[PDB]
Order: sequence, then C-alpha cells, then structure tokens
Amino acid sequence: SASDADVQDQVSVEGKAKSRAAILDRPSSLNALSAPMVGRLKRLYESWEENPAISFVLMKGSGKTFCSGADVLPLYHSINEGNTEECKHFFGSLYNFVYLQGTYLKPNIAIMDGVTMGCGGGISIPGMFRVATDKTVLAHPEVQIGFHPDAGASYYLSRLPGYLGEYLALTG
Amino acid sequence: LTNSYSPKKFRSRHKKLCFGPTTMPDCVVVFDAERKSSVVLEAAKLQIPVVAIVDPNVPLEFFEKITYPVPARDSVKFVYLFCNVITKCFVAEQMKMGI
Amino acid sequence: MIKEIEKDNRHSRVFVDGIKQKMMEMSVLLKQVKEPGARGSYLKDSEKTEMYRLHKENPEVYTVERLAKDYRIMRQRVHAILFLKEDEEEEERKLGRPLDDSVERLLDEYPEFFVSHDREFHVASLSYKPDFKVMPEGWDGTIKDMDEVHYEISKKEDDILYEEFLRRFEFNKLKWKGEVKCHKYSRRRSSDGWKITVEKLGPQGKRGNGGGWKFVSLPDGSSRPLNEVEKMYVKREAPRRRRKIL
Amino acid sequence: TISPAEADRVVRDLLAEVEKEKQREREERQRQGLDCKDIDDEDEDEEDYLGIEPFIEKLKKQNLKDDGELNRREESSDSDSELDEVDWDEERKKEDMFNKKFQRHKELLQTLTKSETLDEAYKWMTKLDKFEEKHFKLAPEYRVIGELMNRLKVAEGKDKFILQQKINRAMRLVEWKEAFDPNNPANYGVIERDDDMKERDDILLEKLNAIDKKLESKLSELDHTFGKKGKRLEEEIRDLAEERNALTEKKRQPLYRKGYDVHVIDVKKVAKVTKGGRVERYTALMVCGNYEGVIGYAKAKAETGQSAMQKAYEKCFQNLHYIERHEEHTIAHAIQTSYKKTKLYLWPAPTTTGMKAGRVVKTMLLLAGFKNIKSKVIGSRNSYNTVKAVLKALNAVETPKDVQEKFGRTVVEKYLL
Amino acid sequence: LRFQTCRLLLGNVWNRELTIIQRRILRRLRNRKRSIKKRKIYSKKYLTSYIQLQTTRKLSLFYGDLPITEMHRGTKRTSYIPFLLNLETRFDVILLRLHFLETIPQARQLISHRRVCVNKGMVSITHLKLSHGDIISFQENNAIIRGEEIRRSFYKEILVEKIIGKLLHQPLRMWRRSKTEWFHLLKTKRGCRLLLKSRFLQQLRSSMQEEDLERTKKFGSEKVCLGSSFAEHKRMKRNLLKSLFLSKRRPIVYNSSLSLYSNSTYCFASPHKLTMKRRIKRIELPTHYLEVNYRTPKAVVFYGPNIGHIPHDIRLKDLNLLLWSRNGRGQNI
Amino acid sequence: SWMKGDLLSKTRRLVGGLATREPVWLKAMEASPPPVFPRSNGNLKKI
Ligand SMILES: [Mg+2]
Repeated sequence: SASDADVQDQVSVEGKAKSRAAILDRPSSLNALSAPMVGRLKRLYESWEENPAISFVLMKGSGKTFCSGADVLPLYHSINEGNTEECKHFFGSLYNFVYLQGTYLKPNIAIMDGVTMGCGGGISIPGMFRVATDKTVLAHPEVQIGFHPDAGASYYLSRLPGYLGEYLALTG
Repeated sequence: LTNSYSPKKFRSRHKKLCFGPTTMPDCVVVFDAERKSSVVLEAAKLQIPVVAIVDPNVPLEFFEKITYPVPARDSVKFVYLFCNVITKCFVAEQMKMGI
Repeated sequence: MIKEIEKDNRHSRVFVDGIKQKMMEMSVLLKQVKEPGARGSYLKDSEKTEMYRLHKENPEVYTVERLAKDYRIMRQRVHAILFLKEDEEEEERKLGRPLDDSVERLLDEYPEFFVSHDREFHVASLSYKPDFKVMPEGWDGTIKDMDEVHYEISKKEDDILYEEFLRRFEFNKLKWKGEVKCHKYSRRRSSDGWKITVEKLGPQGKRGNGGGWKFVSLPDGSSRPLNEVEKMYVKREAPRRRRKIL
Repeated sequence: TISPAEADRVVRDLLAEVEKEKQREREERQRQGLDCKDIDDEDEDEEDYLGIEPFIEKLKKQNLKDDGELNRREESSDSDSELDEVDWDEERKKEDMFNKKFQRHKELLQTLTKSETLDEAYKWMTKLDKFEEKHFKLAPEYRVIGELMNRLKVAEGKDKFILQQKINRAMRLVEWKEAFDPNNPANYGVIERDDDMKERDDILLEKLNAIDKKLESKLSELDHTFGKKGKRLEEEIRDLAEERNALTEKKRQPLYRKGYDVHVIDVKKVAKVTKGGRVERYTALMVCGNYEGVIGYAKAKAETGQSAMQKAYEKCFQNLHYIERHEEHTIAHAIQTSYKKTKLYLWPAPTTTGMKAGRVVKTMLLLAGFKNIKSKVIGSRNSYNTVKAVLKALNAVETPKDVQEKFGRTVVEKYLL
Repeated sequence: LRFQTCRLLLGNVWNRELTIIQRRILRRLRNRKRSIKKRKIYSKKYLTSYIQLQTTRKLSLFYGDLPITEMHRGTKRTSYIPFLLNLETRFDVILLRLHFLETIPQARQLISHRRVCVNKGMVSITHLKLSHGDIISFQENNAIIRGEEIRRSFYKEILVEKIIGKLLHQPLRMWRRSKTEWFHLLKTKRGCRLLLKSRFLQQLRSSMQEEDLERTKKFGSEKVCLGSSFAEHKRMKRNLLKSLFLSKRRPIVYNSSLSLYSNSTYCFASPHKLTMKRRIKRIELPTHYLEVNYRTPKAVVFYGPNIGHIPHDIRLKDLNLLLWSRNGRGQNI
Repeated sequence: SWMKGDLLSKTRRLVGGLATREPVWLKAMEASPPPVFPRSNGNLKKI
C-alpha cells in the first residue's frame, strides 16, 4: 500500500542466494521495537519459514546499537490516556514472536554488533546461532525501571550455570 | 592421468619403470611452483579437485583450475606446517572409525 | 503371551490374504491419476437405467446435478442419457416388444474385454507460456498454488461449456420434436403475411452487452414481446466474448 | 493354455446344451398346453439372428479347396505389436538375480530362527538389516506418494483435483528417476563388444595389485644384481609387464546407456596429399540424447565410413550436458548467441505450436527434449559450428530459479498472480 | 491396390483377410522392418524424411485415403494437434468411432447416398463438423438392417479377433476348421445368451484381469502398495523380532511368521515379468465425448475429442514428430 | 564441457539431472566448501 512506507524503511530486508536477513533500522530510538515492527517481523519470519526456497534466516541491527529493548514511552502514554489494549496487544505480539523464534524450523542466525537490552536479547538468544562482536554488551536493567525480565528472559537466564542468572537479573 | 591405461615397455636402468594408478584419484595435492608438470591441466580436464599453494605470480589459466588455493610462499617451515596439519587431520579422522 | 502373539498372527494373515484387493483398488487409482478426471470405471447400462427411473420417480430432488454427483460423470452425459432413455421407452412403447439388448449386455458383463475412456470432471488445457515477474526485496506474502489456479480455470470453463451445451441441446430437442422448420419448403406464408423481428440498433437501443432490443410487430399491425422460442433465438445468436473452446 | 481337444469339447458341449435347453423348454411348454410353433421352425432353421449363413456357405466350401500341412504355424494376422522387440537376455537375467536375492533372504531368515545366543541373534539381525538395505530398500520418494494416495481415496471436490495433479507430477518424476538412474548397473550396455560387474572389476584390481607388488620386488633387486642373473630378471620383468599390459587393456570396456538415442549429423571425406597420391580418410560427427534434458556430441576420424561412426558412437557418451527446460516443452526466454560466424536465434512458443527448425538444430533440440521452439540460423551454416552454437545457446539461458538465486528476490509466474 | 501398401509401409495396414502367400510375404517384410530399425544409428535421413513420411502415409491410410499433408499445409500451423482435433469431429469419422459401421468409405457411402440423419435433418455433407448437442440417427426403413449389422459385427469381433488370441493360439488351418462350429453357435438368440453365460468366458475374463494386473507393475505399481502400507510391513518384522527375542530368552509361530513375511516380501518386491506372448489389441469405446444407445441405434455428442484417445496404431515416438505434444498431463496439449 | 559455473556448482547441476554418477569427493566438497573473500577494487596500498 501507500500507508506502510515508514515501516518498510524501519525494517529493511536483504536478500541473498538462499537466505533472507531482517535489518532493524530505527536510529532515533536506538532500534527499540514497536508493535508494527514486531508484527512485520512476525509476517516476514512466517513467510520465510513457509518458503522452501530459503535455507536460513538472519537478524542484524544497523549502527552502534543492535536493540535497546521495546518502546515503553508509548505504553506509558497509552496507559495515561486510559486504555490498556495497546499494551496488551504489544505484549502478546512480542511474546508470540519470541515463541516463533524458539520453535523456528530453519537455522536462524543473530548478529550482535552493539548493545542489547530487554527484549532485544529475547528475540535473538533462543536462536540456533548467536554471533557476538567485541562491541557487544548484554544487560538486563528491568528492575531499575520497575519491570520484570519478560520476553523469555526468565528462560536462558535461569538456565545459566550457578546462581549467575539471579545475579545478573537482580544487579543489572 | 588422461591416459593412465597406456602400455609401458621395459628398456634399461632408465629413470625406473612405473605404471599408472589402477584407481582414479579423488584429490590432487600439488607442490609445483615452477609449473614443471601438467598435473593441474590434466586434473581440470578430468574433473578432480586440486589443493595447491599459489604464488603471487600465478597465471590466470592455472589459477582458475585450482579448487583450493592456499596463498603463501612455500618455505620449508610452511610446507612442514601444511603437511603436519594434513597428516594430523587425516589420522584423527581415521581413528574415529576404529582404524 | 501366547494370546498376544496369536492375535498378531491373525493380524498379519488379514493383510497377507487381502493383499490383492488393495492392488485392484490401487490400479483403479493409478488409472484415475494418470489421466486426471477419468473415473477408471466404465459406467454401465444398468446404472443408466437406474438413473433414468430414479430421476423419473423423483424429479424435484433427484435432479441432474445430484445424479452427476452420485454417479461421478458429466451433467452433459446425464442429460444425454435421460433423453436417450425417454426415446428408448417411447420406441418400445411403439413396438410393443422390448428392444434387442445383445450388444448392451455384452458391453455390460465384460468391461475388461474393451477399452473405455469416460470422464468424471473437466480439466482445462493450459499453455505454459513463459512469463514472469520479480517481486520486491522487502516482500511478504504467500504465492498461490498452480493447482489452485488450474482448478479455478477448469471450473470457469466447465460452467461455460455446461451453459453452451444447454443452449444447443434444448434447441436440438425441440427441433427433434418438430417446432422448427429447418427446410426451405416448409417456411410458408400465413394468411395475413409474414411476421418480422424488429431490432432496435444503435447505442440507445441496446438491450445490453451483445445486441439490441427486439419486438415482433405481427402482420395485422399489432406488436408483442418475444415468446420463449424467440427468446432462445435471441440468446443463441448473440456474440460470445471468449476464444473458441473445443 | 487350452488344448485343441478342450476347445472342441467346449463348443460341442455348448451346442448340445442349447439343444437340450430347447428340448426341455419345449417339453415344459407342451406339458401346460402351449403349442410350440415358436420353438419349432423358429429356433432351429430360420432364425438367422446375425446374418452368418453366407459366411457359413463361403467357409464350408473354402475349407476343402486346397491341401498342405494342417499343423503348420503361420504368420499372425493382427500382428505388429512393434514394441515387443526387446533384448530378452536382460529379462531372463534379472529374474534369476531376484530369485537368488530372495533365496539369500530366506537363508538369512532360517539362520535367524536357528540361532541360540541373543548376542548372535543381534549379529544375525544386523546382517539381515544390512542385506535389506541393499537389496530390498524402498526409495524415499515412494512413501510421499504413499501418504498422498492415502489422502486421495478420501478427498473429494477441490481436494481430489489438487491431489490428482500432485500425484501425477510425482509419478512423472519417479518414473524418470527409475528409468535413468546412473548408479543402477542395469542401465548400461556392452556396445557390440567393440551385480557381477563390480566383482569382475574387483578381481582385475586384485590381480593388478599383485603384479605391482611382484614388479616392485624384482625392480628392487635389479640395481644390485649384475650379469646373467640380471638378464633373467630382465626377462621375467618383461613377461610381467606384458601380462600387466594385457590386464589393463581389459578394463577399457566402453559402455552405452539404455534409452538414449544417437543420430548422425555429418559424414565427410577429407583428403591429405602425399608424394604417392591422395590419402583419404573419413570424419563423422554424432549427437545423442535421452529426451529428458541430457545431450552430448562427439567427433571422430577413421579410414572407413563405418569405423568413423563406430568411434564417434563410442565417444558420444563422454561429454554430456544437462539442459533446463520450462515445463518440459520450451525454453525460459528468447536467446541469441553466435559461435564464430554462425549466429543462432531461439524463441519460445505456447504449448500447441510445434518446433520450427532446420535439420541440425531440430535434431539437437528433439534429442534434448524440447517441444515448442522457433529458431533461425543466420550467417554461415557449417554443421559443426551449428552444433557448438546450439550448445552455447542452450547453456546461456537464465532460468527463473537462476534469477532467484542471483538477485535474492522471488520470481513468480504471471498467471499465478 | 491396397495390399501393395503393406510392402510400402512394412506392416499390416490392410484390414482384410490374408492368404498364405500374403502371410509368407508379410514375414519377410517384418524381417526387413526389424533390420531397418537396427541400422538407425548409421542413417542421416532418418528423422527429417523417413519416419516423417512413414507417419504421414500411415495417417493418410488411417483416415481413409485423404491428402493429410495438403489439408495441413492449407492451414498455417506447424503442429498437427488442432488439425487432428478438428478432423475428429467430422461426420464420417464419428460414424466410425461409434462402431455403427466398419470403414470410413462405408460411412462416406451412407452419408453421400442420403441415408443418415442429424437431428432428423437428413444431411448429405460428408465433411460436416458436429459440435456438442448433435443427435445422430438413421432412417426407419434402414434401422433393422443397421441393427442386424451391428449385432453381427460385435459378435464376430468377439470371435474372429478375441477368442483366436486368448488361450487358443492354434494354427491357421485348425482354426479355420473349428471356426464353423464356433459360427453355428451364434445362429440363435439362445446360442448367443448361452455363449455369454459360460465358464469359458469367465476363465478368459479372469486371465485378462490378472494379465492387466501384471502389466501395471511396469509403472512401479507394487511399490505404491509398499508406500501405502509401510506401517504394517514394519510392524510384521517388529512382531517377528520381538517374538524372536522374548520367546528365545525364555517354533510353529516362528515358521508361520516366516511364511507370512516371505509371502509379503515376495508379493511386494517381485519385479515386472514380461512374456513373449503379446497383448491383444482390444476395441475401443469412445465414451469421453459420445453417448450411444445401441438398440435403435442412436448417438448424442456431448464433449470434444482428446488427442491421446484416437485409436491409431502408431508409436508415440514417431507421432511426436508431428504432434509435438507434452504428453503425460492428460490435457489436449 | 560447455556448462557454466565452478567445479562444485557444475558437478551439482550435472548430478541432479542424472547425467553422471555421483563422484566420491562431492560430499566432502559440500561439507567443506572453498573459501570466498570480498571484492577488492584491484588496489594495493603501500604500507
Ligand atoms: Mg554465406
């Protein structure tokens, strides 16, 4: 259509010989996901899984940031204007996307060339292959904001050796 | 290689008599930098993979038929290192089948 | 333990003895699938006569579409079967003795002695002309199935073929009855003269996409709308917006 | 089969049966009144239900006109099956190959029932499983069609249509793979002689290895041996070399492939001048193909017109290319290419057009497996350059899959849009 | 006239009865055809001239002596598919397909001599094209003769062609002796119905059923059964192995299960067997586009023809030099 | 021959269409493909 041109630029698609790579392109909010971004990524990954002509898929971020998390300021304004359905639809979409990534039928590869916070690790770290650079920083500052490590962060943090998951989640 | 079934004849002390291989090889590892032999051309003619170490002054015609180029200067240490990696990898694979 | 391994011997026997009937039904499926829509079965005359009496005793429910769905043949074939059965029973009514069925019983009892190629449903013939279009890079969406598109094309062509067959066959049936002249020496003047079929040509006299409106204007000076015979003539002389199929 | 006496018995019994049925029905009607003028003189003499009496009078007189051998086999009237011209040796070989494999399976079963240790039973069942993986293995393509045929018998409406089309495509692909598998040795020939193949090669391999070891042992001692002992070692080495040459010549058995068609494009008479006259030789150019996308060509030179064709026939199967077709009848797009001065144009066509080409191009495309193509040759019409230009054009065509891989996008047929 | 064309085409293109001299000549001609089919590897003029001309001559003799090449070059299309589909809707072609007569010249005789009706319109156009909806019938003064002819023709194609090849491969002179006794049965309506109600023809029905079962295995038929019933064929060996472990750690059942396994793996993996005895050319019923009531007789057209259901005796490899058809899909392409 | 592509792609295209039997080295080449490096503009910078 003619109405989607912002989201097409926000989530760019790169094509290769037998692979497709989704590139996050939000420099203003440092690649913070929105409900349109999560819905578009869900449609893209569902179609790439459905296609037999694609062998594996990839996720990259553009700039100095991979993903700083999700958009909480829009949820804050939506709560302040009274309704909760936007927040509910955002959370169900994000958790459905994480579940699809965790039960994805093809190889998925996540490149991490920068900072990663919140659900930015939850969309990638259940993946089949995770590549980390020297500039990669992974942290969980949800307790300072008053939220919990959602989007499957209670899975891979809990399955760390020792009590390291408790340490990292509590101390950020 | 392209004619590995041609007859041979005994003559004298010569440079000693040797027949061809009974079995067609699956890979050819070359240590020819002066290009004295036609082994790359024959392997390209007969569709056989070639592992060889390439000089900076290799011709394009010889280069395009090399499947696995290793860009280096073939000093004695690097030739030893190359052959050592090859031998250790092959014997480690051989041990996995109990042999 | 011995009962558990006895039941397994019975369960292996019930496959080993019935291995051949599976090959019979699978041979029928292979004949159905090598030429799609072929039914592999050779519908018989006893089934035709059951179809005729079954349609005659209950026309309003056991209609032609129901008969075609039950007996897995074409609706054109069902119409031809019913018309020929009515002709047959009128022939036997005129004769007073039943007709000779020696050929028909020969084709009936021994279907493996001949070759038959009857068809269940219509499958369209496509031209596989190479013509493509490259999608954008950031595209999401499921492309259609070629079998689905072939199904849509075949359904559309079957509808067109069915209505064309009806328009030809009803006209031929009442020509068989005898309401249509079809001779130079049987079109004679009435006592008052000839009737005419006046057509309103031009873009303002258009009855729709295909032609112009029509009326009669009888020889006495009066005019009337069309009858059903005239309406059939109007329908059968119109142009058609398609290439010639079959 | 049925004996002539049995065939006479049945027709005499059937005539006696119709007579006895007439007699019993006449008596049954006579016992209830019912005078039988419809049984007499209507069922015996003047029925004539077919019009067979002229044929009776003709054949009865014709059956005695001449004499000869009453038992002589004569040629069949409704003959010309025209496909039954099959080399029966492979047919009578595969039956006992299967019989031997089935007997071996039976002996493995009868050893497994007679074992006594469960470790030995594990060994025997492993042996049986390794046997059934090599001689009784069902290809994985068949279980897909098995599941689809399970859905087909219960699907109706649109679903029957979709399943019938998909199983038709699967049938075509499995039939093609079975008929042209290169791993199966039953798809090979002996070419006029200029699982037994594997062991026939293996015994030659073992003999060659033994001869190599003996030759190495004698060559090791020739350096230190001097004199008449050296001379007798030289003679023994020469005899071994003659034997090994004779063994390595035998491994050169050319093979053709079954189902392939081979045609002659060109036979020329070329001449060379010497001081004693003209030296004349022959060259032949031949093409081959399997109607399913594989095409090859060869050129050879001999002294006679038959031997040139024989040499090119031997070498025709060593340079084989695969060509991609669009829906098994035409090329993906129009293509123009030139080889030297021979410029060649090819254009695709809809499905009911036919092939419009000259002799060389038409033969090459027919053997490759194309069905609806128009073509034109512009410039020089040398046949050998025409063959080369056709192979250049057929390999320069970009398929939609190739565009898909090159650009990373989706390539969709326009009628599926 | 016509048998000289068998020398031209090296086959049995003459549909009349052969004498002994003609059979002996035909043996040599078939030997010559067998020798020609071997030497195709050394011939340059094979595809573009020889086979094309032989198939053109065969089509000309099949359609009753018509200029096929001239009527095709009149149109501008290369492939023969629309020309042949259009040719299959001619009047005298349809009269041959319904088996109301024997030959295309006989149908031309009846149509030209003003004796066949279409929708009760008596027509005399031999080249008349029939669409779907047309009704073919005869004249009431000729109906009894045509019905007699149809009955004789079918009950003699069950005899002079059908019983002669099936388990009765007798010499020609023995069969000419026994054919009179086989004729004399067919003189009566009772002798026909008794011939139909017999165990002779029931055995010949069953043998053809098994032969047609066996011919299906060329297309990998027996492996479709394995793909259908792959679960139970695994459970049979599963039961045998579980028994062979359980009842051996602690033999009539062993022999029964071995016999069952052997029977199943024999019937599922025997290859296709080919015999010297040829399959018999049956008579085809054109039920895809014509509907017949054989009593009167009457026919009604209800569909178009198919290119693959024309009853010709030409190989597909030779005919695809003219049709250029993508065979296998079941469509008219 | 007249096919296009390097050794692995040409051999894969040949063995897919049942033209040649499968060579032994095909599986090892598929498990360990040859290396690739990006485009370089033909310019060497003097260190
Ligand atoms: Mg010129």
